[PDB]
Amino acid sequence: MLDAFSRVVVNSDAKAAYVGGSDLQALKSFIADGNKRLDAVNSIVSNASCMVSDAVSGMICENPGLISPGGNCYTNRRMAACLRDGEIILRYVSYALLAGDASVLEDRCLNGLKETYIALGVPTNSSIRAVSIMKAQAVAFITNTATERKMSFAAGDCTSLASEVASYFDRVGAAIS
Amino acid sequence: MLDAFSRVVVNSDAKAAYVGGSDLQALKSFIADGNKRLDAVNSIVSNASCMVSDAVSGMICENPGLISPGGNCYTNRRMAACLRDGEIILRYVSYALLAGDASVLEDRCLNGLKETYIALGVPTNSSIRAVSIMKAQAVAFITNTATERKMSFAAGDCTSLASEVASYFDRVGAAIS
Amino acid sequence: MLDAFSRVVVNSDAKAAYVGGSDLQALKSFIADGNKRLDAVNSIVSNASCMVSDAVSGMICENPGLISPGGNCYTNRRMAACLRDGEIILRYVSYALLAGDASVLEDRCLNGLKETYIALGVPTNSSIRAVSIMKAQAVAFITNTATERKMSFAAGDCTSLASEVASYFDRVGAAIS
Amino acid sequence: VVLPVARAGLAATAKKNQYMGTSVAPEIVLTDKGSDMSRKVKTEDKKVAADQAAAMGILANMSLYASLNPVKRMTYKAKEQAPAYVKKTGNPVEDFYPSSWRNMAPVISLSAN
Amino acid sequence: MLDAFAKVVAQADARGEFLSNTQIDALSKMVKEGNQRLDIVNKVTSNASAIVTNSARALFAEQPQLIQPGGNAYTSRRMAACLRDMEIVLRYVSYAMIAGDSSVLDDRCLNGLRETYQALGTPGSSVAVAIQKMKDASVALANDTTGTPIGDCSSLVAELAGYFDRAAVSVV
Amino acid sequence: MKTPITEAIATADNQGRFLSNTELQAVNGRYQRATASLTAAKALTGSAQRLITGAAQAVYNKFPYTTQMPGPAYASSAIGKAKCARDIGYYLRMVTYCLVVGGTGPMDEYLVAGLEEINRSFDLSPSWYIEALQYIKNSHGLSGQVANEANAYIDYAINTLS
Amino acid sequence: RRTVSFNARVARNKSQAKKI
Amino acid sequence: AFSSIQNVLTDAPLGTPSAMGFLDERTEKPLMGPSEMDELVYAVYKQVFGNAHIMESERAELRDAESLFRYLRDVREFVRALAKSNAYTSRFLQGNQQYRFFELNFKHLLGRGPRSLEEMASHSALYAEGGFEAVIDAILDSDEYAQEFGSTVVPYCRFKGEYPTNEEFNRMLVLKGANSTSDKAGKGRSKLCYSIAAGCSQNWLSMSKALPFGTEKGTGFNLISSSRNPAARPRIGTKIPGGVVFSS
Amino acid sequence: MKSVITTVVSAADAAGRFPSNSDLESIQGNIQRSAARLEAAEKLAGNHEAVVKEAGDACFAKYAYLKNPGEAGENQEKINKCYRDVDHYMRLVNYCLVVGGTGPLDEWGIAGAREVYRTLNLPTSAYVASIAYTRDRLCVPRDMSAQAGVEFSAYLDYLINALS
Ligand SMILES: C=CC1=C(C)[C@@H](Cc2[nH]c(/C=C3N=C(/C=C4\NC(=O)[C@H](C)[C@H]4CC)C(C)=C\3CCC(=O)O)c(CCC(=O)O)c2C)NC1=O
Ligand SMILES: C=CC1=C(C)[C@@H](Cc2[nH]c(/C=C3N=C(/C=C4\NC(=O)[C@H](C)[C@H]4CC)C(C)=C\3CCC(=O)O)c(CCC(=O)O)c2C)NC1=O
Ligand SMILES: C=CC1=C(C)[C@@H](Cc2[nH]c(/C=C3N=C(/C=C4\NC(=O)[C@H](C)[C@H]4CC)C(C)=C\3CCC(=O)O)c(CCC(=O)O)c2C)NC1=O
Ligand SMILES: C=CC1=C(C)[C@@H](Cc2[nH]c(/C=C3N=C(/C=C4\NC(=O)[C@H](C)[C@H]4CC)C(C)=C\3CCC(=O)O)c(CCC(=O)O)c2C)NC1=O
Ligand SMILES: C=CC1=C(C)[C@@H](Cc2[nH]c(/C=C3N=C(/C=C4\NC(=O)[C@H](C)[C@H]4CC)C(C)=C\3CCC(=O)O)c(CCC(=O)O)c2C)NC1=O
Ligand SMILES: C=CC1=C(C)[C@@H](Cc2[nH]c(/C=C3N=C(/C=C4\NC(=O)[C@H](C)[C@H]4CC)C(C)=C\3CCC(=O)O)c(CCC(=O)O)c2C)NC1=O
Ligand SMILES: C=CC1=C(C)[C@@H](Cc2[nH]c(/C=C3N=C(/C=C4\NC(=O)[C@H](C)[C@H]4CC)C(C)=C\3CCC(=O)O)c(CCC(=O)O)c2C)NC1=O
Ligand SMILES: C=CC1=C(C)[C@@H](Cc2[nH]c(/C=C3N=C(/C=C4\NC(=O)[C@H](C)[C@H]4CC)C(C)=C\3CCC(=O)O)c(CCC(=O)O)c2C)NC1=O
Ligand SMILES: C=CC1=C(C)[C@@H](Cc2[nH]c(/C=C3N=C(/C=C4\NC(=O)[C@H](C)[C@H]4CC)C(C)=C\3CCC(=O)O)c(CCC(=O)O)c2C)NC1=O
Ligand SMILES: C=CC1=C(C)[C@@H](Cc2[nH]c(/C=C3N=C(/C=C4\NC(=O)[C@H](C)[C@H]4CC)C(C)=C\3CCC(=O)O)c(CCC(=O)O)c2C)NC1=O
Ligand SMILES: C=CC1=C(C)[C@@H](Cc2[nH]c(/C=C3N=C(/C=C4\NC(=O)[C@H](C)[C@H]4CC)C(C)=C\3CCC(=O)O)c(CCC(=O)O)c2C)NC1=O
Ligand SMILES: C=CC1=C(C)[C@@H](Cc2[nH]c(/C=C3N=C(/C=C4\NC(=O)[C@H](C)[C@H]4CC)C(C)=C\3CCC(=O)O)c(CCC(=O)O)c2C)NC1=O
Ligand SMILES: C=CC1=C(C)[C@@H](Cc2[nH]c(/C=C3N=C(/C=C4\NC(=O)[C@H](C)[C@H]4CC)C(C)=C\3CCC(=O)O)c(CCC(=O)O)c2C)NC1=O
Ligand SMILES: CCC1=C(C)/C(=C/C2=NC(=C\c3[nH]c(/C=C4\NC(=O)[C@H](C)[C@H]4CC)c(C)c3CCC(=O)O)/C(CCC(=O)O)=C2C)NC1=O
Repeated sequence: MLDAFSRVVVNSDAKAAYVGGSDLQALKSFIADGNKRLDAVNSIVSNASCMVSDAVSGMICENPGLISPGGNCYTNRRMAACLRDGEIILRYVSYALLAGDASVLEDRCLNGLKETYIALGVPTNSSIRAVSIMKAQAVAFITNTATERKMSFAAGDCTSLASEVASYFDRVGAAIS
Repeated sequence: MLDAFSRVVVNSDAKAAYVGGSDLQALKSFIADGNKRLDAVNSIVSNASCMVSDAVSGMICENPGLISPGGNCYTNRRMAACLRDGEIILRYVSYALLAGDASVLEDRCLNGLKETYIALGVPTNSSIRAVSIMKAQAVAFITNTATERKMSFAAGDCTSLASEVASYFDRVGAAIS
Repeated sequence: MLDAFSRVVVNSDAKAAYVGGSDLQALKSFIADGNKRLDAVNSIVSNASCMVSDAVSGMICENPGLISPGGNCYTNRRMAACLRDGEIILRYVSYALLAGDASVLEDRCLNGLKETYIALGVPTNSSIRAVSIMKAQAVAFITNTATERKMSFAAGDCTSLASEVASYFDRVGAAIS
Repeated sequence: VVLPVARAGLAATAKKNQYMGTSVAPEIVLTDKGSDMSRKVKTEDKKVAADQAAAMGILANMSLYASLNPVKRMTYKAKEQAPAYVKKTGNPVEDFYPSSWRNMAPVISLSAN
Repeated sequence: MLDAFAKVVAQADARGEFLSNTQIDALSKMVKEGNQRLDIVNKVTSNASAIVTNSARALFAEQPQLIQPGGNAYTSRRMAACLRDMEIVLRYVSYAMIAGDSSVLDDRCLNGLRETYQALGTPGSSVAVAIQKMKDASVALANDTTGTPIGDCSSLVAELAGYFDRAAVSVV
Repeated sequence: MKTPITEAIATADNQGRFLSNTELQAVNGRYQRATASLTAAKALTGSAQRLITGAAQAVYNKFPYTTQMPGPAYASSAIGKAKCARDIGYYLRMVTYCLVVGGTGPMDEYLVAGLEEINRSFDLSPSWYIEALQYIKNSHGLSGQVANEANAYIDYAINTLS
Repeated sequence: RRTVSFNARVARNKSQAKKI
Repeated sequence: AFSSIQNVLTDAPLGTPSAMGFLDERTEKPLMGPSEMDELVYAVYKQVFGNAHIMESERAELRDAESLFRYLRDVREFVRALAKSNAYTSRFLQGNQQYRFFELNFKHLLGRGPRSLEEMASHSALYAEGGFEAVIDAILDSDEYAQEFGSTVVPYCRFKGEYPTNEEFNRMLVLKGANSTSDKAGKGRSKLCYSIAAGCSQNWLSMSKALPFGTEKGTGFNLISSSRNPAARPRIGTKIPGGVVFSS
Repeated sequence: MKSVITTVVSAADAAGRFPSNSDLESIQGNIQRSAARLEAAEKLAGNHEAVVKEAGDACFAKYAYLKNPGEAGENQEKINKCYRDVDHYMRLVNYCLVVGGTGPLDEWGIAGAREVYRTLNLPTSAYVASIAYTRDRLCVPRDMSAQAGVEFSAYLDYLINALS
């Protein structure tokens, strides 16, 4: 598990160089934005239970065959596991937003999720369709354009943290494809 | 409040600019298609009493628990207040279509509407459904594709007025959600 | 050669360039009234060590909270860093007076200046007060209305250059505002 | 999938100019001896330096300009500065009157202006 | 294979939606840039041999164990395969630049390049050093004019460097 | 997906080469044509409800047996009248996708691949859909090259049915 | 309960203007 | 203008018998008499003062304004005489902020809340040109006071149904409270001051305390946030036969 | 602001009424009169440097007492803040010709203006000397058309009567 600081040391260890100079000036501007990243992880963890129950319900309203007899989200034992399967994905994305590096997402959650879901009979078309709803919710909460709740932040721009959290959620959908 | 000409001069006041011939070609086509804007708003206010009662009773049709004991359109006291409210919403979006800017709908009608409804107990998912019926009633009178009531127009497209008024009806759902 | 006078600034190192006696004689007939403008920039830079010595001390003369314990022109070194940046502003204004435009000033001296002072906690409400003392010295030295020192000039009027060198000092004040 | 330190270090390098903190400035020198072939202007570039010693001719003189203001010691009141990390020994002739402030006193020497 | 225009059409068809007026306007901003995207790609492919060869020569001077006898790029078979692997990654980045979307990049270059090199024994740490050398050789080549109308292209050269960053974290 | 952008990339990938000026000129022709294509897509989207319900009536007036004859294949019931207008809206939606993308790639993938086997199975006649597509070609009201762009995908759908 | 044809302080005025 | 709460769930507004008694030439009014009189004076004292609970040695300084009220039967002149009193400025002007004094004049003399910052700043434009008596007589001699109350009835909080802004109903519900609620409980500190100058709205539990009995006081609150996000751009799509159209 | 459209929809809002036929008869007159006042708007937009140059020195020719010391036009920065405050007013006349109402004048340029010029000792007679100079400098078939001059001058002397 690497964070954003461990990545620039592994890259410098391959050539056996001391960290200094231009990549020390790229690191001082990563911490200048370090409060925006801390402001924005909090704006997702605070809304984490409504983000999941809206994404699972919105996957169901598009495909109501999942709640038919014989559907994958049919019984109460299987409905409670999709609500659990879908908030572990959101939990591991919030680790990657706090760390600033998608290493912990890629190996503790995504490595082998596709082979697991097509061994339990889980439709990977619908799992992509719930992950893409959680992507639209996380970009709305970070840019503070939710229609259901407006948070309080200092004034400024956080469109690079929205580009980063969309790349993590696109990678979840591409992995379980 | 503002209209479509006042919206341009408050954009230029942030730059202390002059409204010159680059900016004026949007306003020279607002007056060029200005006959069709008037031709579209008496297509709506000529049918406004039929539009409200169909949208409110069409919301009762898809949700019959609104008129059972414990619904919030139950008695004559509550049903006349729901019929009054859908006439107020249709009045303010006819002001906004006439001006060409959704300022007067957003500060007088929609500002603070979400807090009235969660204090009076008004269901907001079915209230969005009554607005979304009369959005579809409004785009059918403008493009003259209603099943009864063919009005007498002149020939051409009013397809940018029908989607301008569909965005004014979408702001009502975004403000009470 | 005026295009080569921007070459010595753009290299981010030291290069010296000059014009000859015959080259400046072509320059003062090319540009308008250039004998006044070389008299304008000589009147500033002959007194440039007194101008930043009076303005930074004039900033403390009405705001002695900067040298208060807890202020920003306290502990021995911040006063020396403030006197360096007062002299940085004076050489870019006097080069903008010499070149005739502010095109070397707003991109190479004021671009990024507002975000640097709020990162360091520099009080930007007092640095505009230190610029306006240097503006008040500059229009005295152009128009020879300086009370404690009178230079020797050829007769005529220089109020176009004094309005020009006042307007460059507002551009420093507009960027840090 | 993204590198946060690489694509924000590149975004901060093209927006921010390379020339701010280097403290260089065009120093103009005019030479004039009255004649026509004596009138060069030299707009060369120098890194200006923070002159440490002449700030004490400004920082101290303004610290005694504001010491003697009766109506700028009120409406401009200074904060409550703590003393240093000196330890109390027990004898008052070292605690209250230490060796750095032993026998020090201000002498005022007025003259013309 | 989706470009940037087809990325939003495919996402609309999964819900059965017409494209809205705020999505057509975001797509016409890509047509508006247009000529400046085509000069990012033209500058990269017209210096493609110098970008790869100068980044390989600098890679072996830093990790000389790769061309030692017994190394992973000893024996011309393995040396020539190392050079076309660098030109493969530079080819698909220039594909993903002209499309505006990284779909052709991580579907048919990067999808399974971490576990391709892992099965071969190729050090994927050293491959990522080679992507980073071709990265800044290309962004130093993108933001110079040299017979080009001067403007601001910094939002496009931040997109090109993000494709190189996407390939770098994917192989290790 | 067959776009002008992804036909250029697929041409260079089948040859194993970088994007030369043969492929940069093909992309540039899409950008020169995308002005008229993206205003045609806006004008057909805003006229959607007018063009769909008007072109369903053009089929019921030319083939009036399609409202009388019983059976699941005809627009004689509530569900057949609803499925006829749903199919005009599928054809109008794919034309707007083709105008945005710039080629006959969305409706090759989503609409025409397997359409002959569906019409023969469910007994739908392809002369019904040609008549509704001739109404949309004669009622969008576009002019100039904006009409030339919209018409070129409407009679691409006609040549696959006829 | 306001009964629109009504005033409040011109009612004060005209009882001390018809006497004048 | 139907208003399902007003004469249904509340009471009827109090006041004098009629306004035709002024045109009667042998009287001034239907003469109420001192049991029908003082129970109307109990409703002016409970409305101009809040529930201030004025004592016997504070009502003795208001002896002169009632003695004129039981001869000249105008209700508007009684309200004007009670707002220039010492007992109105020692409760609502003396230890309060300026927009706290202004927001209680809208409660005590109009039964509504202020609708704007532009309407609120014009009341401080009248403070500069005549003090607090210029604010009070301009409310009383307004057109809005004439076509709702007049000389006949007490100025009561009226549920109208057809408010000119929806936010005007919200600030009326924050200003009046329950019947066990006076208006000295904040230490100065105008309640509506942040929402007037910014343009936001009120809190749903503070409004639903002041609603009547029988009007769903509080339900409808989802357990997520209570206000709207102005920066959010949602996708709201309509089903047509073919697909889904996002007319945005 | 105040214009032809905001007049009729706030007259309709206070009555609780829909847009009637008299309200749509008004905005037909906004369509018919627009080609006049959008020609005077875009003529003043591309010529605003030379019409505030001539309006600025006609102020100081009539009132040369302002360049006495201690007065309003004392030094060159106070001359420069006089040419700026008449370029602000010709911006608002361009805003009023575009809107088609007196809205941008009386709440960006006239509201509060008597209070700030009384405190800061600026005379209003110098402000109306500049604006009345441009009203006579207009001539009928050269600088605009004959109907653009009636729109342009009517917004000029609405500003004059507000400062008088
Ligand atoms: C590290 C990350 C991580 C995960 C993602 C989950 C992955 C995961 N999910 C399930 C198990 C499941 N996961 C789902 C989820 C879904 N089915 C659907 O139809 C929806 C599309 C989707 C919800 C969004 C369901 C319904 C089951 C139950 C299957 C069963 O009961 O047999 C199981 C089986 C073992 C068990 O259930 O205990 C595992 C390992 N666990 C993890 O540790
Ligand atoms: C058929 C059933 C059905 C649903 C359940 C919803 C599901 C749903 N929610 C959102 C969209 C969203 N969902 C949320 C989440 C929340 N918003 C809040 O106010 C809360 C704090 C929180 C959980 C209650 C947010 C913040 C957005 C985007 C912006 C916004 O709505 O303000 C989107 C839009 C995705 C996109 O933009 O493409 C969809 C499809 N829609 C449906 O059609
Ligand atoms: C341990 C708990 C903990 C936190 C929760 C954060 C809280 C936090 N966020 C910011 C500070 C900030 N936060 C934002 C973020 C945003 N502003 C927006 O307009 C967007 C909607 C949103 C996401 C982009 C911005 C723009 C700043 C200003 C400072 C900066 O640019 O870094 C600051 C510094 C400014 C201040 O002191 O007020 C702090 C402490 N930090 C912490 O230590
Ligand atoms: C439960 C009971 C029940 C109803 C009351 C109706 C309610 C209703 N009406 C319309 C839809 C409509 N309603 C009208 C209104 C009118 N048409 C006229 O010619 C009159 C002038 C005017 C008053 C009757 C119009 C013009 C449309 C859309 C055009 C159309 O019907 O094709 C729609 C479609 C809106 C949508 O698609 O979302 C619905 C659901 N339907 C129901 O299921
Ligand atoms: C200018 C902006 C403006 C508005 C938007 C309305 C908003 C509004 N609606 C109601 C009041 C109400 N509104 C409704 C309406 C509804 N309940 C439902 O179930 C339906 C979904 C919906 C009808 C479409 C009902 C039922 C009440 C009465 C509640 C009750 O009796 O307790 C009230 C309370 C005032 C009163 O009635 O006395 C207000 C301010 N009025 C305005 O002045
Ligand atoms: C005072 C009240 C008042 C009105 C009610 C309107 C009335 C009106 N509408 C149009 C004129 C028109 N109206 C339409 C509109 C349509 N044709 C269609 O096929 C569509 C269904 C419909 C779209 C909404 C078109 C296309 C024109 C001609 C284009 C134009 O001249 O603007 C005209 C100009 C042509 C003429 O003079 O005959 C007038 C006067 N104007 C007014 O001043
Ligand atoms: C050519 C580019 C260039 C400039 C434009 C100036 C601007 C400038 N000033 C300082 C740095 C500083 N600037 C000040 C200045 C002041 N504090 C005050 O109270 C006064 C208002 C004001 C002086 C009059 C001080 C005190 C510091 C030092 C801050 C510190 O050391 O904590 C820095 C340091 C930031 C860093 O090194 O990372 C920079 C770039 N200097 C340059 O090199
Ligand atoms: C770099 C070297 C260099 C210079 C310093 C200037 C020096 C300079 N300026 C002027 C000449 C002049 N200098 C001024 C300037 C002024 N007069 C005033 O009243 C103001 C105080 C001041 C404006 C700042 C004027 C007005 C003239 C005469 C007009 C002209 O020749 O431009 C003259 C000719 C005087 C004479 O005939 O003896 C010279 C040598 N030129 C150069 O080549
Ligand atoms: C630079 C150093 C410096 C000084 C040493 C003092 C010296 C000094 N004192 C006064 C001036 C004065 N000095 C005194 C003081 C006194 N007279 C008495 O009768 C008392 C015995 C004694 C009190 C201690 C008085 C009363 C005046 C006149 C009032 C005044 O000018 O303020 C003056 C002004 C005289 C003039 O205008 O010509 C000067 C220069 N001031 C300075 O600026
Ligand atoms: C077939 C191959 C092919 C190309 C290479 C381009 C070539 C090209 N680029 C531009 C036009 C341009 N090219 C650039 C690009 C840049 N400016 C810079 O300073 C940066 C170095 C670089 C950023 C990437 C800019 C900025 C313009 C527009 C000029 C401007 O508006 O500033 C134009 C003129 C377009 C016009 O203005 O009408 C042409 C033909 N087009 C093609 O069809
Ligand atoms: C500020 C000016 C001001 C005044 C000067 C006094 C004057 C005054 N007194 C009364 C009113 C009265 N005044 C009296 C007083 C008397 N009757 C007698 O027989 C005794 C001789 C005498 C006591 C000394 C009585 C008994 C009434 C009430 C009459 C009634 O019951 O209707 C009224 C009528 C108001 C009312 O109906 O009560 C007025 C204006 N009050 C004022 O507000
Ligand atoms: C935006 C509004 C606007 C205006 C009002 C005019 C104002 C104006 N007029 C003139 C300039 C002029 N204007 C005129 C015209 C006339 N002089 C007379 O004596 C006759 C009465 C009248 C004929 C109609 C003449 C003859 C000149 C040149 C002489 C002069 O400076 O006045 C100039 C100088 C630049 C130029 O020549 O164009 C300007 C700015 N221009 C504008 O752009
Ligand atoms: C959008 C509308 C708009 C305006 C019109 C201006 C109005 C305006 N002008 C000035 C400010 C000033 N205005 C003048 C103006 C003049 N001196 C004269 O001799 C004549 C009376 C007049 C030139 C014709 C002067 C000299 C000052 C400086 C006064 C001062 O320093 O106090 C100020 C004071 C603050 C400042 O310095 O900026 C303001 C608010 N601002 C606006 O936002
Ligand atoms: C997105 C690409 C796409 C296309 C093109 C498409 C066509 C399509 N149209 C169908 C049916 C239909 N289509 C019609 C339409 C008509 N019949 C008439 O009488 C009218 C003249 C005409 C309308 C203009 C009817 C009535 C059916 C139902 C036939 C049946 O159920 O047997 C069916 C059978 C599915 C069903 O039973 O509903 C398909 C697959 N489906 C697709 O997914």
